Order: sequence, then structure tokens, then C-alpha cells
Amino acid sequence: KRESGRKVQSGNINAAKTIADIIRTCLGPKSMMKMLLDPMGGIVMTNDGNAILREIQVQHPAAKSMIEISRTQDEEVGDGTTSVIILAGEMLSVAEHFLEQQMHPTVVISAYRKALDDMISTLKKISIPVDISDSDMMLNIINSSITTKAISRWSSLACNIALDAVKMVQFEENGRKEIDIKKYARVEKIPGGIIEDSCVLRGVMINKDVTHPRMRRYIKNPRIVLLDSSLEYKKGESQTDIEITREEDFTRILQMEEEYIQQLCEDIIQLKPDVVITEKGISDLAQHYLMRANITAIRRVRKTDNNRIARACGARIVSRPEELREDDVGTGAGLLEIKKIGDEYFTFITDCKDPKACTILLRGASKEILSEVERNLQDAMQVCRNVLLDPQLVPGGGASEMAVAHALTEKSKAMTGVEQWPYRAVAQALEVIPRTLIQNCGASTIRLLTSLRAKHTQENCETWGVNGETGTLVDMKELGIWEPLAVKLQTYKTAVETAVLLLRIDDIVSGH
Amino acid sequence: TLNPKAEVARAQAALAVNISAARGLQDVLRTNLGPKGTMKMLVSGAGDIKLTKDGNVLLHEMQIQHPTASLIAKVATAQDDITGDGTTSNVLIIGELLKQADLYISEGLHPRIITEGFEAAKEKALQFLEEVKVSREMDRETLIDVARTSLRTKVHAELADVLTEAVVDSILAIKKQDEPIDLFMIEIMEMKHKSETDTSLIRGLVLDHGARHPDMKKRVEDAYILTCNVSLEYEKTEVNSGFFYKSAEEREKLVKAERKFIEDRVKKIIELKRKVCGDSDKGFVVINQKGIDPFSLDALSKEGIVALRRAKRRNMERLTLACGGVALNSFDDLSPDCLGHAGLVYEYTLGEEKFTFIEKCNNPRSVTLLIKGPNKHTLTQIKDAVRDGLRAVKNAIDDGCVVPGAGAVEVAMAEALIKHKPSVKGRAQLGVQAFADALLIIPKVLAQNSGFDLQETLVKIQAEHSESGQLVGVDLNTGEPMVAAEVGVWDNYCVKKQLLHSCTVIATNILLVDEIMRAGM
Amino acid sequence: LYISEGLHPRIITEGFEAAKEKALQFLEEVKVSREMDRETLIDVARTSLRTKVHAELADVLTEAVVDSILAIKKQDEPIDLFMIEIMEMKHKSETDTSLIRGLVLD
Amino acid sequence: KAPGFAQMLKEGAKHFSGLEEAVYRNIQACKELAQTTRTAYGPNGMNKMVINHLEKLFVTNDAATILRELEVQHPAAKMIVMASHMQEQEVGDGTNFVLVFAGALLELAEELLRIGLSVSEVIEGYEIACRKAHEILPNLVCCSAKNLRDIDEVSSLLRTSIMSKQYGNEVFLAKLIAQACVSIFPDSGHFNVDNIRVCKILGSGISSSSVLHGMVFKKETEGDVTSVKDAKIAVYSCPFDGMITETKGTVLIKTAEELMNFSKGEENLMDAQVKAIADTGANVVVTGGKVADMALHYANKYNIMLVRLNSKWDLRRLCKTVGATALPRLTPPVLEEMGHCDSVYLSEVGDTQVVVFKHEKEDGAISTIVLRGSTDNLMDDIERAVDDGVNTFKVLTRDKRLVPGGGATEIELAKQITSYGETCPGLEQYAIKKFAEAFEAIPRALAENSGVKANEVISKLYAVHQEGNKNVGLDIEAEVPAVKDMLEAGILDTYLGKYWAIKLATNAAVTVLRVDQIIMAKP
Ligand SMILES: Nc1ncnc2c1ncn2[C@@H]1O[C@H](COP(=O)(O)OP(=O)(O)O)[C@@H](O)[C@H]1O
Ligand SMILES: Nc1ncnc2c1ncn2[C@@H]1O[C@H](COP(=O)(O)OP(=O)(O)O)[C@@H](O)[C@H]1O
Ligand SMILES: Nc1ncnc2c1ncn2[C@@H]1O[C@H](COP(=O)(O)OP(=O)(O)O)[C@@H](O)[C@H]1O
Repeated sequence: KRESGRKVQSGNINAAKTIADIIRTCLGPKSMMKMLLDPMGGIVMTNDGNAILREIQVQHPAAKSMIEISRTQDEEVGDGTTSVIILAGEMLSVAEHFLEQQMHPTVVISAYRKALDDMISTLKKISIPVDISDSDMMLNIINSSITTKAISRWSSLACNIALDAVKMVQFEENGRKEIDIKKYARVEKIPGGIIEDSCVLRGVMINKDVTHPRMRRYIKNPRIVLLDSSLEYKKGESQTDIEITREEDFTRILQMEEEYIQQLCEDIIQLKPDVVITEKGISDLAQHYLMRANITAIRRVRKTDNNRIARACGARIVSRPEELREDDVGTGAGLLEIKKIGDEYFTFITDCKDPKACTILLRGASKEILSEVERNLQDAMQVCRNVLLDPQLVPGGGASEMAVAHALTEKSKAMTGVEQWPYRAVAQALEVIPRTLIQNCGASTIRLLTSLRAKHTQENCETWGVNGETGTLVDMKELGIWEPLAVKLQTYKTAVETAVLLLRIDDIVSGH
Repeated sequence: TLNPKAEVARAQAALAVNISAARGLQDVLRTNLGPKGTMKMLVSGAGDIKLTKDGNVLLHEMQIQHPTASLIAKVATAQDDITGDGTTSNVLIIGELLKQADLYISEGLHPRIITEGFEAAKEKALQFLEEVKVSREMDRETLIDVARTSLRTKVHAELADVLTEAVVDSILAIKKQDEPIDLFMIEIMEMKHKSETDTSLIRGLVLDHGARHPDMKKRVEDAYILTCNVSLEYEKTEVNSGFFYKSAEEREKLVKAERKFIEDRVKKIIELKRKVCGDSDKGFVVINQKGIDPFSLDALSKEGIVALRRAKRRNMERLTLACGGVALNSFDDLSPDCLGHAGLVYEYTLGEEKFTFIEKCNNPRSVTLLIKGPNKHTLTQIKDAVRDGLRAVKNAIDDGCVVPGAGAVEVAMAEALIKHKPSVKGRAQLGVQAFADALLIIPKVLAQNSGFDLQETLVKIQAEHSESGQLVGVDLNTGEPMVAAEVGVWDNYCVKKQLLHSCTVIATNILLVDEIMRAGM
Repeated sequence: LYISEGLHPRIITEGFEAAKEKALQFLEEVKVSREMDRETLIDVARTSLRTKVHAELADVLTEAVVDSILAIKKQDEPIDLFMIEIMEMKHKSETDTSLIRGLVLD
Repeated sequence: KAPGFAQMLKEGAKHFSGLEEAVYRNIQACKELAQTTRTAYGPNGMNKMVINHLEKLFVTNDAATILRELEVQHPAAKMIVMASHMQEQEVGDGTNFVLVFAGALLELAEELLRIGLSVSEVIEGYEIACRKAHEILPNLVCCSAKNLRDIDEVSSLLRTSIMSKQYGNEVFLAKLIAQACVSIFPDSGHFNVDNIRVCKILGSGISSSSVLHGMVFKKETEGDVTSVKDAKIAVYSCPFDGMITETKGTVLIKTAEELMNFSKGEENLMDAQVKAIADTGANVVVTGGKVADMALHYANKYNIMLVRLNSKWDLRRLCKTVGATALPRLTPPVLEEMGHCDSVYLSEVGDTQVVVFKHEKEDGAISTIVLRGSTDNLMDDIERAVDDGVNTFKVLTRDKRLVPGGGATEIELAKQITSYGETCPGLEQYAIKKFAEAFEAIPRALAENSGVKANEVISKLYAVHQEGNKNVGLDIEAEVPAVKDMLEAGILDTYLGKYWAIKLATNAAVTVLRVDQIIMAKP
């Protein structure tokens, strides 16, 4: 029914801790697999933290919050999501100070929020900039995802695709340097070819099919037209259908259907275009004028998809076709091609311009290999987004965790009060990240984690992390495990903000 | 630590659940390894019985109760799709790999350390396979040893010489000048009313539907093959008309006019028959897929034509590439350029049905292997053995290298791994030792099924050492060592190659399983 | 492990008898016939006493146990343990153990 | 929850562990199948109180009839049943041989597996002993059929086949079956058991039966025509009555005037439809259903010989013999669907009018044994004994070789196989020696069913056979456990009967031994 008292906070901890214990071993390159018993007796042997929790049923609402916060991470950053839940579960797993010591959550939350400002400052100290102009460094950075994948045979290809693609979308002139991979980097697959044939189209590719053969097959100077209205007979304000029974009234309603569709098409062809792109559908009578005009018929193109076209070829959006002025012409466009590349038509309006958007062409030998190349390239685009938004990397392999933990432990010495105890407990929670990397490799956890903390005390904290493959210690200057800063800061805030959230819950109430 | 309506195995006992399933599946399939191995029955529940030793059939068609064991069954499907052999030996090595790993995992060893040893033992075992393979030329004497080695594992040691010569000759007819090979060129037919040993080859092709008229020729020693797809039965009016009648007889009178479009096209058939060698000591055959009217059949039958009707898409496909007759979709464009040619064309009468045979062709690029048996399941068992025998001869021809059998490669690779110090990690050799002992399960099981001691057989073949290339195997009749290359036992290079790639990947992934969770089960 | 594979037990015992005879010969090759002195017996007595104490009475009991045997070991006579009597006393700590050149009476 | 089930992993199929000896369970199912049919062996076979699927009570001692009604479900037992179905092809006897002998091999194989012999060593030994049996069996051929087509010769050989299926009537049936079989042997290479169609009539007893040519049918001619040689024959399963079209044809009868008119309309329809039969020249028609009284007048009007055969299988014989097919409508005048026959006429035999379809001008090989009996149960059992007798000589159209009976061959063949087993070294001697003892199960059953001590009979046979006195079998007698010469007594089996039975029984047992685990599967 409901929960109240200390049972709530201790219950939310066991729920969040239980969800993290599932994916404790799903961290690093030597991640362990998980067996998911389907209801029909089947098994899925995935090792992805997002896919595991997505398929698991959870009864506690605290678990739904942990999972729903992880999904929000995937939309922004396709990496480090597993670290959020583990840290959020370890930060909450310290229930000694929470209940056994009878401290109020406001005392704990004030310490967790104080450490978060210190964890953020320490990560910027151990950071390091990157020369984004040199693509060789970004290759080593993007290899964190290409490693242990089938696309390693064309690893450099994936970097040049993702690197150059995000640079086109990056509109730095607006100050904030916003990037939109979902809209301005729309990806579409093309059957045929191989992995090497994968490239980036410098334009906008529409997957519209060819309905008739009377369409422009190859053009050197396209002329694209844009409009939102539909090419059909003007209906009434309501959706009332036209019901007719008298034959004499048919020719009247038919003539009204033909003339208005006729006059609207006559104005579209006055500019001598090569393709009519409309947002809404195009009826059969309207297509009879497009095939007669020897121009391509295109429809069902969204607003943002049309906005990129006007920036590419120089077209102009109009409400209706009747108001089409001479400005709506795609002069300077590269070419218009509706070739059937791999048993599927593809509209290419590429040009020699970068209209703050592009389209990625995924060539491949089969749908299985195409999907493998697809999901592997999206993460590379996001790593390029995170580095280009904030070109600062921090040492990975558990080094940034141990480096930050030493700063809090040394800073807690001057922390007079009861908040020093949970403030230090957050530092010991960061050690769980190398604790799992060492557990997966099989090396002794206590022996290496003890020596690992000693290296950060004496030697510089910017290096001396952990090697997940070998298990021994290694400097991140010698091993390119450097991860972005924006991923770690958002990973650290989301873990503390999530733990602060569940700690603020004291009564699970039902009602609507 | 779990939500309601679910379950979770947190500790390492989840791994023991997967090890127990593989150990159980090992003990099931080990009794059907090799020729002397037993057979397993597949009761479909409806009442159909089926006996077979093919591990792919005992895992794909047989549904497995345990959830974990069904995963390994899907791999046997994947193993059969690449090489078509080794599915049984794949499961036995997986069962022993996980068995040997549990001995060290119980001592506190992590699974990830053992899997890194398998990756090292695989590369060493893969390099040693390159040295043992024999790249000799493939001759009829060699492929017979391959076909016998592949067919004796699926039959009662009586259909060996029967299906061996058929399986070998079927392949040699479809490869010359280093051309790429395709097993789809060989058709597999099944017929009853004869003993199991009545299997033989068919150089031509078998057709289902035969001629239907008393005046037909039972055999045509020569004829031009005319491919067609036009319905010579009663069809609708082909012109813009309808049914303008006043009674039933007037409706029937218009059907005569509707038959004018078909009846005249029958004369066009008779015309080209009389034109293209319609003289004495000659014949003509029509293979029209669609139906033919009884009255129209009377016209062609009296002219000495052996007509056929209501054929399948597969028959017309092979009939075209074999005979060369191009399909005419309308008799208006009838011409002699679309005509083929063939030798003997006859219909062998069985006790119940009949089938048309088009044997004695020059180079049809397609043949047929006619299987004969008394029962239904026996024909299916022989169909599987031929497909496994053809794919075995295919691999030996495509991949010109072959390797010895009878566990001689497994015994040699195991000795090489033991004679291999660590190179990736100190503790990795524990997995290399487990990989070595896992390979020895193959000669161990061959000694069990043959009825000999498991330990005496393996120790004798291991003691064979000399200052020269020496590869001994398990003699199923004697039990003593036996040079598999001398007696004529040869396995493919892709079979042993894919075993190491398939065994290591699955034995690795099953070891990396830390927890077993219910996804709403 | 091997009996589950169908091996008879009597065959395994014959392997032990062969390995045992080879194992005994290996001791004769690696045995060090070092002459008995104070430093050698200290390492031996330390090796034995450390396995029965808290590593604090080892250095204390080592020199006592070594000298007890040397007090009775002379003339190449067979060592008799009846020559050393063991007496206990309360009212003192554990590290006060030491040797007595003569007897002690209640 | 641990501990798990031993070997049970495939659709819950019970996988008996090594201690449970999964092979032994299949042997027990095949062992139990023999015990049901072991008692039905020989002339002293015990009858079975069989209950048909239609809750009908039939008493018989035929082995094939038992397995048909006994729904065998264990697939290991189905292998022997499928061997019996194969034993029915190429020979019409030896069904109990395949059941009793295969069970003896499986019974003795379990004794070998308990010792520790492998399943493959037992299979290889049986396949070797089967080859030696096929080499020893021609040497046991003592006499053969003289090839004279004489009723005295044929009746002498059929006594052994008819015996063990119907005792007491050995003398009459041997002559009755002989008269029907000798009439076709002149057709060299064209003798078929299918040509001898057995028809049975309720009557006094078996002694009142006789033999006749052509397709005899008990139901007399409904018409008034005696004999006609019209080849145009047409079968109409639809009953002769007032014609109705497949269309609506709604007949509205309101007043007694319209009643008599449409009642007379039925007279015009039957007269018009029966007229169509004579227009084609088909003066012979066979009815599947009833016959209208007015049609009897029209049958005699146009002089059409009308016949009524109510049984469906009686019509199927005509559809497959002469070719006249059974159409669904009322007398379709289709000459294409008509048959051919050289002579057709009614005949009176045993105070019973029967229709006859014979071939006077053509060569012809058709015959019929008109059986008579007071009880349909006992009369139906006599039919099965006729098929075993006719099929015995269908085999003798092949190589005419006979062997002794009464278990004489089984001891002589076991004596010789045991010799090769002693010379042959290795582990094959165990399976070869037991293959010889599997033959002893036949006279052991033949002696047990006669009420005789089994071991006392086998000791006498091995004693006289050691003296070279071949042809010595079991003396069928309730009180006398002695033996006698089977050749002089006239008891002889067929060579191909023992050949195909020993071959299929061995393969049936080997196919069971090769199996070691039965698994269920879902499609
Ligand atoms: N090659 C490597 N060597 C050492 N540590 C690594 C390596 N690759 C990744 N890691 C560590 O593993 C952690 C998880 O990486 P990743 O799998 O990319 O994210 P997630 O586990 O959230 O999916 C990171 O914090 C990183 O420090
Ligand atoms: N004379 C023969 N002698 C010894 N071993 C054989 C012989 N023929 C086949 N084998 C062994 O039987 C094993 C199984 O063969 P096969 O049935 O083709 O593969 P699978 O059992 O995996 O389907 C092989 O590993 C091979 O070594
Ligand atoms: N009157 C008889 N005297 C002695 N032996 C007989 C007699 N009748 C049959 N037998 C024996 O019984 C055996 C079985 O005969 P039968 O019943 O015709 O075959 P099945 O038992 O296979 O149906 C024959 O091998 C024959 O030797």
C-alpha cells in the first residue's frame, strides 16, 4: 500500500543498490555477460548496461527512477551510463551514517552537495586540453568505442566520418556552439557496397521512392522547390467528404477538382524547376502534371528536413504554391540523382556547401553488418560532440576517481563538523570504479587498489590508473584511455543528484 | 535482494548452473559420435519416428527443456551452416572446457583468466593445424576416403559403398577447370517400393507429373525440348467480349470459339514439330508447366509427342538450364530458336506412380541423385547423410587441404599446448591446460562408443613418439593406435578450424556469465 | 577425477607406488648434509616453533630449545629426551621462559 | 531446485541413466510384444478375445490382426511391427517369426549387455550370424515343388500354411484354395493374390463352400435377365429413385392432382434416365443403393441387366477390374467411364443366386472362393487363412524351394551357427552363439502352445540332429512329447519365408539396439 519512516530510505537504498549490483561487472573492456531468462524460455546474453535494465521488471519506484535517469543519459551521452548507476548505488550504499548514526538526510545531502562542487573542481585540475585541429588525436580518442568491434578493420574510416560530420553541424558562430546530431545529421542506410564504401553525403538525402519514370535522372544544376500546402483540390474548413449522386453535378465538382489542381501546378512549373518537394502528400491528378513536366515528384518531407534544403541549394519556403516567387530556386546545387543504388531509390541533392547539416551514407554488404556499423558510428559522433563542446580530457581507467578521492580526503581534514564523515564516504565510493575493473580482470582488488591510492598520494594524480585488460597499473599518458570531461562531470552530478533525490524521499504515497 | 515476481542468482552458483547444463548435454551426444556410436530417436508426438546421429538434427529439431542448453543448440545450427560437420564434437569440447575450468574456478580462480588462456591456446592450436594439414591433390581415391569417413557416421556400414560412389561422382560432374561449385546443382529424389540399397545416380532430372494418354511413347531416344508456360486447357475469351447467349448450348458454342485461341496454338505446336525434324527415327517433347486439355493431348499424342503438364517451378528451372529450351509465354511468338535438345527421355513406371527421366544429356550443369528406401524415416536419414557427404567432399575440394581424423589432430594439438610456456600471462596456462584436456575428449569418446577402455586407448596413442611426423588415431575395431592418413581417414580443414573458433567463443561467453536474471519470466 | 572416468582404483595405487619410489630418490639428491651448528639449528627450531606461537616466543624459545639439546648432545651419543624435564610456573608472563642448568623441585 | 534430474533435458523426455540402462526399457517393450503373440504360434495357438474399435467382438489367432487392433505406442515395438508389415510384402507368412525371433534376440542381447559387451559388438555379431544363416539355409532345402500345377501337389503344400490359422479344416481348405490357384499359374509371370477375390456368405458351414470363376457376388440380379455378354458396364452408387437435379428443383405439392402428376413425373424421369442407359448400349448396370419398384419395370423394359451390390468394397473391385467408375448422379450416360467384360450372367450355387463377371474371350485370371459359414466371426477368420495360403504359392511362382517345419530348421540352423561361433575367436562368439539360441525360442513356443514341456523337446531335437537325422521336427500331440520326420508327414515351409523373416527380424532387432535414448520433439 504505502511506506513511511526509516523503512523508506533504507528501502530505496536496497533498490538502487540492487540495480547497481546487476551491472557492477558490466564495466570496462573485459565486461562480464548476463543471462536474461525470457518468459518463453529464451535467453539473451547481452552485456550492455542499458539493454539489461531495459528488459528487467522492477517493482520499487526507486528503481524506475534510477533506470529512467539512465535513459536520459543515453540520449545526451551514449557512454558512461553504467558508471552513473554504480556510483549512485555506492553513494547510497553507505547506510551507516544514514540510519545507524541517526543523522538527518539534510546533513548527508549538504555533504554530498558540498563534495560535488569539490569533485567538479578537482576533475578540471587533472584535465588536459586537446588539439582538435589534428585528427590524429581524435582517432586515438574515438578508438575507445571502435576497439573490440567489427569495424576495427576500418577504424580510421569511422573516425573521419564522425569527426567531419559533427564539424559541419557545429555552428560555433552562435556562441554556445550547439550541436544537433538527431536533426542536422540524419542517418539513412543504403544496401549494396561494403563497409569501405561508407561515407558522408554533403547534403540532405530523402528516402522517397520513384513513383513514375518521367523524372529527372541526372542533373548538374538542380532547382528545388519548397512548399507546405498539399497539391489537391481546395476542401472546406471541415473534413466533410463530398458525396454526389447526380451525374450532371459530377462534371461541375470534377471541373473544380481539375482546374484548381491545374492552376496550382502551372505556377510551380513557371520557374522551370527540376523537382517539387511538398510537406504534405500529392494526389494522383497532381502527379499527372509532375510527370508531364518531366520533374521529380517528392512528398512527405518534415519541416527541419525542408529547412536544411533551403540552406543547401538556396530554395525558399512558401505557404502555398501560388505565391512561388523566383527566389525559390535551388541554384548552385551539385546534382539531382534518383538512382536505384542497391535495390532502393535515394534522392541526392548534394552540393559543394556546408549548410550546417549533413547526411551519413551507411554502405554495407548486408542488413546485419549495416546495423553493426550504424550503432558503432553513433557513439563516435557523440564522443566528437562531447570533445568539441569542451575539449578537455581527464585520465580514465579509474584514475580520475582515485585522483578526486584523494582531494576530498585531504580536504576533509579541515572540515570541522559531522559532515566530514559522509564527505569522506563519497570519496571511498569513487574507488568502486577501479574496484570493478580489477575484479573483472581477476587480479587482487585489495592489493592493487591499496597501491593505487598510494601512487596518487606521492606521484602526480593525473596518471597512474588501472589497465582493465592486463590488470596491472599503467599511466594514462602511456595508454590512451582518456575520456571527455563533460561525460564525467555529468556522470558525477547525475550520481549525486540521483542519490540526493532518493535520500529526500521519506514516504512512498499512493494517490492521483 | 530482488523484486517480486522475479528471481536472481547473485553468487557464482549461476555459473555452475550453466556448467551443469553443458555437462548434461555432453553426456547425451557422446553416445552418437562416430560410426560405432548409438542412434537417437526423435518422437514428434504426432506419431512420426526418426533416427539419426547428426548432432545438428538432435539440437535443431529436438527441443531442449533446459534454457541454457538451448543456446548451445543454436550454435550447432550456426556450425552446420558454415561447414556442415562437427556439431557433435563441438558440444563435447564445450562440455569438457567448462568441466576443466570448474576444477580451477573452485580453487578461487576468476573465469576471465581462464578465457584468456583459451584465446592463447586457440592461436597455438590454430597454427599447429596449418602444419598437420595435407595439401595433396584431390583425386577419386582421396574423396572416397573422405566420403567414407563422412558417410560411415550416418549409416549402418552397408550403404557405405552404395552412397560413396554416388556422392563422389555427383561432385565431379559439377566441377572442372577450377570452377566455383554449388551443391544446388544436385537434386535429391526419394522413391519407395525398393530396398535401401537400390540407391543410384541419375545423370538427367526427375519430373513429378507424367504424360496422360494411351498412345504415348514410353521412351524418346532423341527430341527437341520445348519449354512453355501457357495453359492449353479451357481459357476465357482473349478478346474484348463476354458471354452473349440464350441457353446452355449457346453458352457451350461460345466455349468452342474460346477454345479457338488454344486449339489453334496446338496446331502451331504440331507445325514446329513437323518442321524441326519431324521425320522418322525422331521425336519431340513438350514440358509445358500449365495444364493441357484432354482433346488437345489427343492431337499431340498421335504425333508421337511425350507431353507433360502441371509441373513445379523447380522442375521448369532445372529443365531450362539442363536442356536449354527457353520458356515461351505465348505461342504467337513460337520459333525454333527457343528449342532445346536432349538424349533419352523416358518414364520409368513404379508400382504406384511414375516419373519422367531425361537422362543422357551432354553438359546440363545439373544432375539428380535418386534415393530408394522402404520407409519414410530411412529416406530422410539417407538424405541427411548424402548432404553431409557432399558437403564433406565439397570442403575437401574447395579447401584443398585435409587433416587426419580419429582424434589424431586433437592428440597432437594437446601435446603442443602442454609444450608451450606462458606468453600472455602467468596464470593463463591453467586455461591452456584446460584447453588441452578438452581436446582429448574426442579420442576418449571414440574409445567408449567402440566399447574399449577410455584410458588405455588414449595412453597408447599418446605414447607414440618418434623423430618424424607421427599422427596416430583411435582404431575403433582394434583399439590400438592407427595412422589415420595411412588407413584412409581424412577430415576437412574448415571443420577443425571452425571447432576451435566455435568452441572457444561459446565456452568463453558461458564462463563470463555472472548472474541469471528473469526478464519478467 | 579419474575414477569417474571409469578407471579402476587399483591402477591408481600402482602409480602412487611408482611415484613414491621416485619421490624418495629425489630427497637423496636435494638433501643438504650440512654439519650441525648453532646457526643451522636456529633456523630449524625457528621453522618449527614459529608454527606454534605468535612469532614472539620464537626468538625466545629458539635459543633455549637449541641449547637444551646441545647440553645433552656429546660423545656422539643417541639423544634422549628423558634427559630434559619440562617444568611449568604461573605468576609470570609468557616471555620469561628460560633454561635451568639443573633440576627444579616443587 | 538442485539436485536436478538425471539426463532429463529434452522436452521432459525420460532419459534413463547408465544405471537405469535405457536400452533395457526398449527391450522390455519389444519383449512384451512377443508374449502376446508367442501363444498364437502353430496349430495349437491360443485365440485372442479381441475388441474392435467399434466395440465389436472378434475371436482370432492371426498375428497381423492382433497388431492392427492392438494400438502399439512404444516406437521400439513399432520397429518390429514395421518389419512385420515388410514381412507381409514379398511373402504372406512368417509374421510371428519376426515377432518371436526378434524378441528372442533382444531378450538374449540384454544378457550380453549385462555381462559388459558393447552394443556395437552385439550388432556386428548378429549381422555376421545372419549371413551364415543365409548360407546354411539353402543346404537345409530337402525337397521342392514338382512344378506340375496339380491339385494334389498344390493341396499337399498348402496344408502347412492353412494349418496354424484354421485347424481341423486343413483338408478341405487345401483343396478349395488349390482349385483357385492352379487356374492362374498357366499365366506365366502374371499370378496375383489380388485376382483371387474372396466373398463370404452366411450359410451352413465351411464344407458347403465351393470354387468358381470370375467375380462372384452373393446378391442376385434384381432384373429379369439371365445372361448377357455386353462389355458396356456402368456402376451407379446413387440409389434408383425419383430424379432430382443439383439445382433448386423445388417441387410444390398442394392438391392430390399435383401429387399424382409429379408422382407420375418420377415415372417419366426414371423412364427417361433408364432410357439413356440403353441408348449407349449398356445392358449391364450395378447399383450401390436401393432400387425403386418402377425401375424394375424399366430395367426389363429396355432389357437392362440390373445388379444390386450394397457393399462399397464390392464396387471398388469392379472399378479396378473392368474400369466402370461409380458416379454420384442418377445414371450419367458417360460411355468413357464404362468398363469392359466378355461375359456376365447369373448363376445358382448352393441354393443361392450369385452374379458372375468372367472373361470368356480374353485370357482372364480372375477367380473367387465362395465361402459358407454359420458364424461371421469364424467365417472371417477363414478368409485370412486363405490369403496366407494363396500368398504361399505367390511366392512359389518365384524359385520353388521348401524347407522342413515344426522347428526342425530352427534347431538345424542353430546347430550350424553355434559351430561357427565356436571357431570364430573374439567377442563375436557370444552374439553368434546367442543368435543360435534365438532360434530355439520358436520350437519352445511351438512346444509350449501344444501343452508339452519345452526343454524335453529341445533336448530330443538336438540329439537326433547330432545323429544327422535332419527333417526331424516337433510332433504335434498333447500327450506325446516325442518327435517325428516332418518331410514324410508332409509339413514343409517356404525358403523365402525363412530368408526374408530372418533378414527382417535381425534388422528389426539391430535398429532397436542401435537406439539408446528416445527423445520427444515439438514441431
Ligand atoms: N582500454 C581500457 N583500459 C582501462 N580502462 C578502460 C578501458 N576502456 C574503458 N575503460 C574504463 O571503463 C569504464 C567504462 O567504460 P565504457 O564501457 O565505455 O562505459 P560504460 O561502462 O558506462 O558503458 C570507463 O570509466 C573507463 O575508465
Ligand atoms: N574409420 C573412422 N575411424 C575413426 N574415427 C572416425 C572414422 N570416421 C569418423 N570418425 C570420427 O567421428 C567423428 C564425428 O564425425 P561426423 O559424424 O562427421 O561429425 P559429427 O559427429 O560432429 O557430426 C569425427 O571427429 C571423426 O574423427
Ligand atoms: N501341423 C503342424 N505341425 C507342425 N508344425 C507346424 C504345423 N503347423 C504349423 N507349424 C509350424 O508353425 C510355424 C508357423 O506357421 P504359421 O502360423 O503359418 O506362420 P506364423 O506363425 O508366422 O503366422 C511354421 O514354421 C511351421 O513349421
